[PDB]
Amino acid sequence: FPFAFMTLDGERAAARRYDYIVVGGGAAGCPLAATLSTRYSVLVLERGGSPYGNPDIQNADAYGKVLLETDNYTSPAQAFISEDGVSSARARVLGGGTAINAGFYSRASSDYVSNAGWDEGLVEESYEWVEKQNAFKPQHLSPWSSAIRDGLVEAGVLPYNGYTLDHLDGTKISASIFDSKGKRHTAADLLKSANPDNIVVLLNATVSRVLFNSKPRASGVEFMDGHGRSYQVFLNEKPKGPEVILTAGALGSPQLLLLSGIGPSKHLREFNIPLVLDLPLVGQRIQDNPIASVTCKSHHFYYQQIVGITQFSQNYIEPPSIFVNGRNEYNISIFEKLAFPLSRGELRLRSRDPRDNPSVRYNYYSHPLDFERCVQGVRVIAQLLNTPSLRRSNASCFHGSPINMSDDAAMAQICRDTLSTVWHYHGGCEVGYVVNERYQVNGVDNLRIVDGSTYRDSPGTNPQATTMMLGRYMGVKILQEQA
Ligand SMILES: Cc1cc2nc3c(=O)[nH]c(=O)nc-3n(C[C@H](O)[C@H](O)[C@H](O)COP(=O)(O)OP(=O)(O)OC[C@H]3O[C@@H](n4cnc5c(N)ncnc54)[C@H](O)[C@@H]3O)c2cc1C
Ligand SMILES: *[C@@H]1O[C@H](CO)[C@@H](O)[C@H](O)[C@H]1NC(C)=O
Ligand SMILES: *[C@@H]1O[C@H](CO)[C@@H](O)[C@H](O)[C@H]1NC(C)=O
Ligand SMILES: *[C@@H]1O[C@H](CO)[C@@H](O)[C@H](O)[C@H]1NC(C)=O
Ligand SMILES: *[C@@H]1O[C@H](CO)[C@@H](O)[C@H](O)[C@H]1NC(C)=O
Ligand code: NA
Ligand code: NA
Ligand code: NA
Repeated sequence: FPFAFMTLDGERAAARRYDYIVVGGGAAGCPLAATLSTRYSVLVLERGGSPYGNPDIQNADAYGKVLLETDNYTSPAQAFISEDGVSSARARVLGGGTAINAGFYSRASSDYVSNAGWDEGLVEESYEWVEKQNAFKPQHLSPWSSAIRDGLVEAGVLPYNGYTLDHLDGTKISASIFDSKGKRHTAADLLKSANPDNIVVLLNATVSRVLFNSKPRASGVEFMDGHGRSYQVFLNEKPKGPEVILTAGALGSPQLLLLSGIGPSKHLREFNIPLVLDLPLVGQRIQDNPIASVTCKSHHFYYQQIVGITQFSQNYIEPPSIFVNGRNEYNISIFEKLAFPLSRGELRLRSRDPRDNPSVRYNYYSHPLDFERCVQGVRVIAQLLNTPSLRRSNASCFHGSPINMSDDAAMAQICRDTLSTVWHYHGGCEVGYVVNERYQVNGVDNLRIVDGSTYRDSPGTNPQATTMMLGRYMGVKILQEQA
């Protein structure tokens, strides 16, 4: 453990009270807790272990290995499958998704920031604060990246924007949380500027419910340690005073609300959970962004550098590598991601065990506009593969496999046959539905939710930049509302 305030001692952690209890030490949770700790006492409860000293996390070229080695309760990735049949995974380790993701770093658009109603200046400062710790501008493009960039330009995904963090229509190079030595910088590194006298980071602590005082007012949380012991830990008894803040992710935060008795009464009744607040929209309107792709096998890992943002920001073209087998075997893909799907579904409990997955149903391509936009995206992949740049590329493994540029039926077939997540699932505690613009749960005091469960739309081409940013931003806003 590189930070002295990281601990496994749940008894000792729960014997103290805290100004803030942050549930989930992930992409939003780490910078949030670090920021709060500069002035106030903070406990972070993280269900998983430490990312440090784990080669499968530190090494960029191990990206995807963890996804093949999941277990029920302990592994740093936890597999799940949506009710639609689409396999996926979520992090279970300090650092959250940043410990297991493809590392790609790209900011939300100015339109997104405007729609979210965030303060522009603070958003910019908050991104900068994360970037100076965890974001890296590539020194050199791989041969694969060079070909994809050249090809996207030749395919008319314009303008060419060079390297930029910003979300602009056209083709660009962007940053990564992988450094020039191929080492991953997870959100847990954002704990570096925490005040070590004020923060406690308890690992292997699965939070099972928010507790309320005898509007309901949150008073603390209960968590289960790895040894089957559950402990309660409490808040330190127009500024709001102490608060519980959920940063347990798109799946974790709605699940925890439900387990806490905050949700649709009928569903809570089914699981014999005492009602605290009937909040029907908890776990509603959730969404995942589907990809369609072509894939080939390679012995080379090329980390993500390039993204094509198609006209109207409608589809995102990216060319990932992922570990498939132990030089190692990798799958290289070109995907199109549907940027702004209409299709939505719902999250529900499957059990009262706080370690289990909730059920999630995404209704992929239930709205036909989404399926047509998939075909629109695949049309671009087909043009990309036809470019002189892709055809000449010695790095590409696609020389075998053409897509007929003028056969929409065949592209619709690719949409169906390759339907997958790219792990951008979000919603379930949505701003304007479950929380307000200050991330406060509607109808409850001293309870906030600041993570991907709050998003209507996935920010940027890939969301981790905005999620880390938001944790830092809300940290600052909370500090600020104290004068
Ligand atoms: C395989 C994969 C690849 C990805 N690739 C990229 C990419 O290249 N670029 C990009 O921008 N985004 C990428 N993402 C997405 C990005 O990583 C996530 O959207 C982001 O991490 C979400 O942040 P969060 O804080 O909402 O949740 P998380 O980062 O998942 O953090 C939630 C944390 O809460 C913990 N937790 C959950 N429930 C509880 C509980 N009850 N008690 C205690 N702790 C709990 C979890 O263990 C976790 O650490 C990827 C995701 C995955 C899974
Ligand atoms: C995980 O689930 C499987 C079947 O559901 C079972 O074999 C296994 O013992 C479970 N528990 C643990 C702690 O691994
Ligand atoms: C949590 O602790 C239990 C008991 O020590 C252990 O078996 C388990 O692997 C731990 N889980 C994590 C995430 O480290
Ligand atoms: C790798 O790609 C092949 C071909 O599409 C696919 O069948 C396989 O599931 C992929 N493997 C992994 C682990 O992603
Ligand atoms: C995959 O696994 C082993 C090591 O785990 C690797 O050495 C070998 O190339 C692979 N075997 C096949 C053909 O799947
Ligand atoms: Na354009
Ligand atoms: Na759409
Ligand atoms: Na955006």
